[PDB]
Amino acid sequence: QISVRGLAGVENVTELKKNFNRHLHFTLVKDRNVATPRDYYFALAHTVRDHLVGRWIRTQQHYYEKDPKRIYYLSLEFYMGRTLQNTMVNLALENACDEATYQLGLDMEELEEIEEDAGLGNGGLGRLAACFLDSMATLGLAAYGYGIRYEFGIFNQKICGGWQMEEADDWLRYGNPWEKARPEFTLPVHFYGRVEHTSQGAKWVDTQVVLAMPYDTPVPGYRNNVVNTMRLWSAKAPNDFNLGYIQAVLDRNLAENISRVLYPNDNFFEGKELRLKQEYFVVAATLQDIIRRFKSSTNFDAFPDKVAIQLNDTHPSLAIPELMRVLVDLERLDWDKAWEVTVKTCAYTNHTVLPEALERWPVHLLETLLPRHLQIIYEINQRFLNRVAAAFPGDVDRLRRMSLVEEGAVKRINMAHLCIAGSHAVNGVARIHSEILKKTIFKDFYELEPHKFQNKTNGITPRRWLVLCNPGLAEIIAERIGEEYISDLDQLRKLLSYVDDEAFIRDVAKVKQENKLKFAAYLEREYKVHINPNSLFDVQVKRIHEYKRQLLNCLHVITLYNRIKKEPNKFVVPRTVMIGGKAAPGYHMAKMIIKLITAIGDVVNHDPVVGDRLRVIFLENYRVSLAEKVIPAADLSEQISTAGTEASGTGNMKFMLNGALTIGTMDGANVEMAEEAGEENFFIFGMRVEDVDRLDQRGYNAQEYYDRIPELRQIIEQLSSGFFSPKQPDLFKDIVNMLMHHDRFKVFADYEEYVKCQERVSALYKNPREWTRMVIRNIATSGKFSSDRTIAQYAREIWGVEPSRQRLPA
Amino acid sequence: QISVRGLAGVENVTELKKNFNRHLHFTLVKDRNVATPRDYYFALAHTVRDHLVGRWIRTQQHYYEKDPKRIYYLSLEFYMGRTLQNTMVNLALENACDEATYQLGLDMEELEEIEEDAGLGNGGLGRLAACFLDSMATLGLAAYGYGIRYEFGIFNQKICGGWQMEEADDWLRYGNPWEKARPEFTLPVHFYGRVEHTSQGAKWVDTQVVLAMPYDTPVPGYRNNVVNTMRLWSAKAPNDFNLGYIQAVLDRNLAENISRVLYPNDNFFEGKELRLKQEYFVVAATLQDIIRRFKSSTNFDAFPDKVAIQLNDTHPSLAIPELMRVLVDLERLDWDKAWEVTVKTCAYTNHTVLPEALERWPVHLLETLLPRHLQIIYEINQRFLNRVAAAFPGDVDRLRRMSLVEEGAVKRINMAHLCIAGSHAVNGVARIHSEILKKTIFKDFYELEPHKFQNKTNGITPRRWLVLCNPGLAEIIAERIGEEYISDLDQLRKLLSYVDDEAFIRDVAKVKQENKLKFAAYLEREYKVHINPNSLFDVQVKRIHEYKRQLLNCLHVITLYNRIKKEPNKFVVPRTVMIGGKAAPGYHMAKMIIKLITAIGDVVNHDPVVGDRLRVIFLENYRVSLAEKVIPAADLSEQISTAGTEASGTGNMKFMLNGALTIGTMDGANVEMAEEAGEENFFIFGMRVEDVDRLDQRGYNAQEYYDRIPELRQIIEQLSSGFFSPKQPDLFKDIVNMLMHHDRFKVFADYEEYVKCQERVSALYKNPREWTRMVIRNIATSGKFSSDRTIAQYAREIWGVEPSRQRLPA
Ligand SMILES: O=C(N[C@@H]1O[C@H](CO)[C@@H](O)[C@H](O)[C@H]1O)c1cccc(-c2ccc(F)cc2)c1
Ligand SMILES: O=C(N[C@@H]1O[C@H](CO)[C@@H](O)[C@H](O)[C@H]1O)c1cccc(-c2ccc(F)cc2)c1
Ligand SMILES: *Cc1c(COP(=O)(O)O)cnc(C)c1O
Ligand SMILES: *Cc1c(COP(=O)(O)O)cnc(C)c1O
Repeated sequence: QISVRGLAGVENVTELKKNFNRHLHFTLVKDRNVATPRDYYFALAHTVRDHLVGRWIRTQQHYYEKDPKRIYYLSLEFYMGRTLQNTMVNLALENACDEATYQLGLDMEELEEIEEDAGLGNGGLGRLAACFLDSMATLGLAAYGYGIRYEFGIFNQKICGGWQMEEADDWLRYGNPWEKARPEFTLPVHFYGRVEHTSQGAKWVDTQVVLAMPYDTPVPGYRNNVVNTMRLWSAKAPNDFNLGYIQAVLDRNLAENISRVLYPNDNFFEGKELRLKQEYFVVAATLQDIIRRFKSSTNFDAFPDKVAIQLNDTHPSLAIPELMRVLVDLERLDWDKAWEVTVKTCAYTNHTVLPEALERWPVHLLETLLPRHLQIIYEINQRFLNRVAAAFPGDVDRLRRMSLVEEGAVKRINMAHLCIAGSHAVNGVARIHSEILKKTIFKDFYELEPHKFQNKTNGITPRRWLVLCNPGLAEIIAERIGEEYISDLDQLRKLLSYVDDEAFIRDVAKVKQENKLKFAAYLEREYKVHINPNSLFDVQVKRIHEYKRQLLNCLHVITLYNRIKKEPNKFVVPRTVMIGGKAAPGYHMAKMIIKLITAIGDVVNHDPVVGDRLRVIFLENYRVSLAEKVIPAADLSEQISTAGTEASGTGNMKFMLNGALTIGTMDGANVEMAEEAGEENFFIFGMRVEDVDRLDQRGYNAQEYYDRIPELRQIIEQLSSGFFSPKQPDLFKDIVNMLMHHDRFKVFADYEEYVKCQERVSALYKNPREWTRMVIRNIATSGKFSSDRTIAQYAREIWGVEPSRQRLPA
Repeated sequence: QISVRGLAGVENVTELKKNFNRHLHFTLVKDRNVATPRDYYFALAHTVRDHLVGRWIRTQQHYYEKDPKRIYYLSLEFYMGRTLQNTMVNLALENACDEATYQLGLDMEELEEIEEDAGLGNGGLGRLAACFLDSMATLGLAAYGYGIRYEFGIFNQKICGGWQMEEADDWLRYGNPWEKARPEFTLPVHFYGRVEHTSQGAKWVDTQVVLAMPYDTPVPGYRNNVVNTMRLWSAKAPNDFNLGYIQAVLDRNLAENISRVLYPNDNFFEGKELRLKQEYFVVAATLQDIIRRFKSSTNFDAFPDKVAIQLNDTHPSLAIPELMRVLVDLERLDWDKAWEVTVKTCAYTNHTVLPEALERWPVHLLETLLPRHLQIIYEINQRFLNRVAAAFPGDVDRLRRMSLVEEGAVKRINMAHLCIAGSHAVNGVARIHSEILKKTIFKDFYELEPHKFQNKTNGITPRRWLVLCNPGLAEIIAERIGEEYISDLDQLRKLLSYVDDEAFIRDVAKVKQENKLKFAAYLEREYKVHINPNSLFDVQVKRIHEYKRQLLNCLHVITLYNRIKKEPNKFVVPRTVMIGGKAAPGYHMAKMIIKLITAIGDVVNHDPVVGDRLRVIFLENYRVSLAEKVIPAADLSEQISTAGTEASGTGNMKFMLNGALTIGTMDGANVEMAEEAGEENFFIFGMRVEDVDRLDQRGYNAQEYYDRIPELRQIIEQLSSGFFSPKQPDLFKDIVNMLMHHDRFKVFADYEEYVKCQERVSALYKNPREWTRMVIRNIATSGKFSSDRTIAQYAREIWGVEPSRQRLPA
């Protein structure tokens, strides 16, 4: 059909059809009379998987023969979404598979929709791992993603009476055709026991064994025939586990609970034993697997020339004391040589500055569960504080602040401090975030070892986030500047010479209108609700947090509503406000915000005076595959975090790539995005970081804004009096009370400038041609935000490996 | 190589090799450099499975079009063992697959040995289900086996210090290539709740839902292209199950524990809630599946013309009140019409008379878990006792004895009484067993409805139990009388005209010597122990029970030992005594017997005066695939149950088919076997049933035998004094004390006649030619004990369907 989706050769289409029927018969054991669309999806999935395996075996073989340095990306999260369409894109099979299914009388797009998301993540951090894996395969790096195969990923969100309900994401019920169990590479992981000191050093004994069984999933590179491996561990009891008889067999569940469920508490820390078990489990199994590969090439001096270990936040920080444990206790290296090897191998990526996200594990927990790692941690702390004392003699305060061990009622280990100590490189995820790390929470560590601290501004894969989710945009761009940009996104800059081309302006605007018609239709079919596709699509999709200020969006929405009701016969630019995202199940305030959003919808969407001029939709079950649909259909991207709180953001980048303009604060990658597009092509508003600090020093009094802004007083009176909750008049008193007395994130401080900036958005939207020219200037400067740029920078400045764009042979 | 293993055509061998390499590459994602024997087994298993699926789809389609009456075999047990070699036999692929693997440089026999047993059974009852499934496919019946897919089957037995240790049978760790998950045929099962009475009758409400997900396994018929289905249910929680958040997801295990583990308590009843949940789960899911198939042909008058339900003991007795519940509560039939349908549909097979095996469920359990079935059971009891009262007016004792409800501290439901009431046919499993049912435990039920009670003497499939486990014997028989006997075992009678043929006598004896060399070698390789293959192979393999009298065997062994030590320089026929079987984990006495057997071994096997003249081996982990090895290698089959205790036996039949002679009591099928061979070709000894009753009436005083048999006094003094346990001198006082004071099974009563009969066995073994002629007379009369004869009798006399031997088209 369209050029970027590849050739549909007579021979390819004939083979895909033949192999589809072979899998339907042999693999699914069905004939065409009894087959459901689900059987058809599986037959296609097995057919496309067969094109991966030759390249998978060949790539793994090539790494064995060239023996290149290997990158291990350790994360508790891989937010992969669906695999079928991504696999077709990167193998150039999309047009052939579409033709082949068409000739068998099936619609491929209906089959793609049957695949469950691999929801093995919460949000930004897990999705960055997924984009990175795609980018690492596309740039020919010998990279392994290592995680946990959770039986249940992020919960499915249902709204019930406007309230979030959680149900279990049973993504494996029907099977995962993409994974290959490797029960033969099963490894023991130890917990509890105690430490004996011998003549022969320390020995970890009387431990509980849990088995780690790996599952390999292919990670195809973009059209280069490279297929890397994501290896996810699953917990299995040993066969003598407990071994009256019945209860012993049933009690095997206890050990396998380790790989059972993803913790859904995004950007918040709970010190539960089960989470620490998940952290040690992925680290123990992964490091044995790494060390076994390294020995199949005595001497660990070359370990760091052969191994890079990247730590996705502190979640796998135990990699540091575990590498020390293996190298000292099992391999009998002296401490200093083992430490040299550990530091040169490990690198740490920080993903937040919110203090309630930092991992501080109680000592009593580590003492019970990992008694030897607690010993190794104390030893690291002691030698580290001897370096600080020597660097800054007499500074006893710096010693206390920099300690890996915090004093208090409960002593805790600061896992961030452990990572900085044990890593040759610490990076933030946007330039402003990396600067704050050096100015504030890691100032003391920066002053000791300035050489460690780097920036690696985040990115997104233009494979999933443009070719896959927005083919119409990919094609009109490819008509003008070719296909090379898909693996070299800087080439999009060539589109600036088309900013005054009436044909390109028309095509950009037509793709956007098509994506909006298609998404408007998807809201009717699957969720029975009617939206004007001529309206401006105002979308805020991300996890529900106070720092992301969905409430500031709510305040603007109630303002537009109040202005219409005051002057009903005045023209306004019609809008559909879409807000979506999951709340952490115990995060009460996040749950109230979801309920406020649906409550605003119930008032606004059924006011006849309002008409089709304003709609508020809460988008249910926001996940990767819903992002692929709503982001191509957006006109306005809402990136309105309090300055200094969004480490980077990545949704922001997705929307810039897909032809939305951005209303946002000078926070995270928003700064670099405005810098790349020019500030005149960006709806910047509100406090800068420096303004937030000025407010903190004198004190944030929200009552001042209530007193001075009559429009804002009215909204708080509506919330209080039960305008939006007539049955429970006091349903939102927690929100009012938080906004007036306990707002960490200064929603009122940014209200005036936000509403003013939102007026300028509506103004530009009235002039379609200038709106589309501003969009062209955004798409055309979004090149820097490709995860290929990001990974090439990890590769060169942290890992010491040279990316490659060379095809492997087929 | 040998004729019965089929053709190895140039084309077949070429295709098997090509498809083996396709599965190794595409399915297992390995190349020949990294493949383990386990990968090679899986590639072969997938290659053979591909030959099944055409026939599976075709057979299922044929049943849809012909719409024949359907047989549902309901069992909690299917002791299937390995599938690979059985599949090759019934598809005639064994020689081709052996050639195809040979040409790829692999030994098929080493690959067969990597397959785990499907150990979804304890013993005789579960194995009879497996033989039946093979026989039902071979005789062209439209039959479905329905059970539970247990995650852990019968425990793996390890001996440790001569004691049984149990470990978990994790048979699924590496995957099951034979099964096809059918998540789309998932069905709800209800538990707990309570009963509302409306105008519209009774309603079962506020129930807990557990999902039943079916797994289909093919059951190939012998060379007829018929492939029937064994459907096993697995328990899954619903996705709103429990739905703080984490514990709710972890608490899903509670619901899935239903399909987690096989109860290993053979021939003993424990009234645990979890067992009753397993019983209701298989019945609820199975009956919805049956009723859905029946409606895809309003009127339930034709239900019994379309459905037969066979109950493998009382384990699925709830099928009766469940069919009533569906037909009355959901389909709104009146009670009497629903009961007519239920009785005409259901048939009950009794498998024991030991009172401690009968299921008597406490009423408080059924009241909590299945409140509506308890109501339906009371209603059945009331109407049933009105028939008894009318038949036998005034007989108030008969009313009490025949009640489905037993009085006591705990009221109980007698599930046997429920089955007789609710079934048109009740059968025993051997002629003497069926007679005892009518004379004793069901005398009252026989007198009310004599028409219900039948016999169906048990059988074994000559596919697994001769062609598969003993190819050399199958071939020499086929040289003389052709291949037709494999699906018509009565034809073995033609071998009587070869009883005086020097060539056939030599061939029978040579196969036996070959099987003994091969088995003797298997004891060295896998369990490091040395046995004389010229010795008589005396084997007793079956679950360890007191009624099976392994202790009587022990007493003979200690006697042979004591005779050698008294006259060391006297000739004796050398023997290897092999005893094997599992003890139920809580059955203390069974565990002590295993320990006594190993204790006898430690004394006897290391006495230098004894030499290679006597060996006692305990065969570890007795299971189906070990039976396939040891039964072909046996000379003497030990079937020495107290008369009236072994309902039938089936090991007895296996050994008769494979060229062992039988030392046994007049118990179970032993009677029919001696009747078929002639008593002169059988080592019959001990009390008949009538003798046991004479002893019971006057009282069994074991002290009398101790007083009168000096040889027996000596053994009891050796046991007591610690001759066999020098470290713990009183280790066996429980066994001595049971034998002297509490022996339900009269081990001493049969001792004299057993030792005398064992002398006649040794005498005949000294004359090889006459031993082999007696063996020929056994093999040649073992035809009746084919499960094809058994199933043809269920088919004609219970199910009302005509067996067929016609090929389906390929
Ligand atoms: O998700 C995170 N942080 C986010 O990381 C992305 C990617 O760099 C940034 O774009 C974005 O600005 C930033 O908010 C993030 C950071 C620390 C911890 C956790 C976390 C904690 C407990 C859990 F159970 C699960 C997850 C998540
Ligand atoms: O196995 C049985 N009975 C045996 O059945 C076979 C087949 O008909 C006969 O040959 C043999 O003589 C007879 O002993 C049998 C009979 C009742 C209940 C159970 C049982 C109970 C609880 C469990 F948890 C598991 C199983 C097993
Ligand atoms: C990209 C993405 C995110 C991260 O979005 P932010 O706006 O950076 O928080 C979260 N969830 C999903 C499903 C995503 O695709
Ligand atoms: C046949 C068989 C049995 C039944 O043997 P009995 O001697 O009738 O108790 C038990 N276990 C296995 C493994 C069998 O093959």
